[PDB]
Amino acid sequence: FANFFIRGL
Amino acid sequence: ATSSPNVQVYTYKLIKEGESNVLLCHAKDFSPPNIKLELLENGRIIPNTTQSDLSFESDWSFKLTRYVEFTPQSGYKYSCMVTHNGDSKEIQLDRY
Amino acid sequence: GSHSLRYFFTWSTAGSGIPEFVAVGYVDDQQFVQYDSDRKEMIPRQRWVKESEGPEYWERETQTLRGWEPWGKANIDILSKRTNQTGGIHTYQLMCGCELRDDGSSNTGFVQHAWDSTDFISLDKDKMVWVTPVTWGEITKNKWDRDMAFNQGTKGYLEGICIEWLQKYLKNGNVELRPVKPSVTFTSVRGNKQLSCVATGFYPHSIEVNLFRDSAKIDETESTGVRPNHDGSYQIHRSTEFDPNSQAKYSCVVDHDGLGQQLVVFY
Repeated sequence: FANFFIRGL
Repeated sequence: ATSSPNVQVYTYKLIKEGESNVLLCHAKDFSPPNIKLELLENGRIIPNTTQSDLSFESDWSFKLTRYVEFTPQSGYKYSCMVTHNGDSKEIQLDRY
Repeated sequence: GSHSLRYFFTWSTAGSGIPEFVAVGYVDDQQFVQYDSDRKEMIPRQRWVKESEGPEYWERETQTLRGWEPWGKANIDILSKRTNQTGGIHTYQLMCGCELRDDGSSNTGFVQHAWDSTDFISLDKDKMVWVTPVTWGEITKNKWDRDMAFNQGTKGYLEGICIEWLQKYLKNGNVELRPVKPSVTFTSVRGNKQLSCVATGFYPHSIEVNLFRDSAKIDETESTGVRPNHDGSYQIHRSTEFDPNSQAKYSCVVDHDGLGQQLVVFY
């Protein structure tokens, strides 16, 4: 189950 | 940062002439991942090869493997042509 | 036994040979999933996961990676501007995962980012703060330290979600994930010049292999190091200098957690 927490740099 | 590949070429099991083995070319400790691995039989590209999915170690350096199922014949010479960045080098199969 | 679930993301500049995005998933040392920017779908690299995960699993995993795909590409342009680089060949990398421990112990987790194969930013899970050894990460660190929902979410994944699914994978891939012992050979080679201990077909990769002369430990020994086979297993060659006529007895000793007892082999 891949990590899904994505935030822009 | 860029590092040139450490390349090994080897077989799965101990080579016996007329015994079906696997030919492998493994590249490690390299960056960037702009790299090509070409398995060669007498300087000619072996078709139908398989290459592992691009992965990397804790130090961010990359690792790749290309292999074929093959039969080593008595006379035949084997190698791997590796192109990283603009540099191309060929590594011969070291036999025992 | 310790167990892990880890993911490796690589974004490459539009260029030769390699897909612009490639991600791989591992349970312990075994790759089980793959995604790339050409096929744009998460696919099984193992049969056990193919059998045990229904449509919803693959649909969701594909969507997750579809979100990651543009992200990293955007990153390469962002960081080029930050480092005043203007072109050429560039990379972004992400490592995250968790480790489950029965011996002890406290569960661990990590998320690490890299720009051009150098440390960019990573999370201190205990302090719940992002760390960066470089100036071009500071502006991201300041944004990410503020972002509560991102931080707690990521922490929830590493400590909760990741561990939970790892436990499911260990059940569903049980037999497929078992250690397999090395088959070992110890023979004279290169025209009786050298004596070589070769272990092959073992999983996981971690291994101890040492050579002995008449009950004594041999230093000055040559080793290929562990290297992958074609089928998820690994191999290693350790060889030393030799005499065929000599009196001393030679042994090779192997430690692998697929053995469960130290394995010795004589010439």
